Amino acid sequence: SICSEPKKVGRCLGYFPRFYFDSETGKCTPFIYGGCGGNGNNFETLHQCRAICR
Amino acid sequence: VVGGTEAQRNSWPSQISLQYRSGSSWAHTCGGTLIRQNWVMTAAHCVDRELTFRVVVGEHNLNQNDGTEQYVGVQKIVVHPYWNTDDVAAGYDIALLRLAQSVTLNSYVQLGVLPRAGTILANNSPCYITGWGLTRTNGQLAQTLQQAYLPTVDYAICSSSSYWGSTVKNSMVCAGGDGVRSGCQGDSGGPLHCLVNGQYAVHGVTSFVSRLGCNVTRKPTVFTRVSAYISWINNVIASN
Repeated sequence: SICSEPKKVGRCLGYFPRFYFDSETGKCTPFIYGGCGGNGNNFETLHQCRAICR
Repeated sequence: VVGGTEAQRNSWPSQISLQYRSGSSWAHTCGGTLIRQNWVMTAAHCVDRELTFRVVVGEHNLNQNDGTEQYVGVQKIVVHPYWNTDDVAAGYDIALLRLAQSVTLNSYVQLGVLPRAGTILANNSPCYITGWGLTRTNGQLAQTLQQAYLPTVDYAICSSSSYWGSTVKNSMVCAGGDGVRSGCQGDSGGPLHCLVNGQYAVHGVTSFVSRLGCNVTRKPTVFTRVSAYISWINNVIASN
């Protein structure tokens, strides 16, 4: 799906706080997204992440 | 900015902080350059999204009001129509923001001087990057505006296989890549300031770095080349 996709920061230098589902750990987790080229495991809200894959 | 130092306050008076609405407050996400009393030049990837933005001019410390700041809403966002979010290396990473009210120009708030159309810098030209971006891997945004000396790497060197290869286009400026200093998350959209013919001109709009990391030897920070967009910039402002 998308929850199995890797965390991806991307090449851009924006500061966008987002959340991803962590594999080695098992929980939705904050990260800084750069603002371009994001993939599916990237949710604007923590509630999106949980509903989406949890 | 990684490997930099705190700028003298208000020493880069065209630098702006671009912030998105959060609750009833505001949070920094990108830099920008004031180019008219009511227009700001930034990166497309900063604003190609449905957020409510504001611009802060005269800023130095993000979490303390010192008295030089003016806080204005964003009225209109004009993303370059060729910008592609899935391909930053294709270029066109530029956007213009019209402000909901004009800022007042003073010693602290000044227009950024732009290069003449088509200007290409000689290799190793002296430039400075500024911003409130990260200063270390896994850090927070900087509290105070930072600067770093970031000399240019010309298209010929930057396009070589040990640098950026085909990723870089002629419509971009490469700077840095020494493994000590670079832009980092939060610096996007901001200026690369270059001293040319006796004034600091804004030759770059901070765009991207290698996915390897912000500060990586032979992976210079990459900027949109402002001089390639002068006619586009002037026409958008004249029309919008």
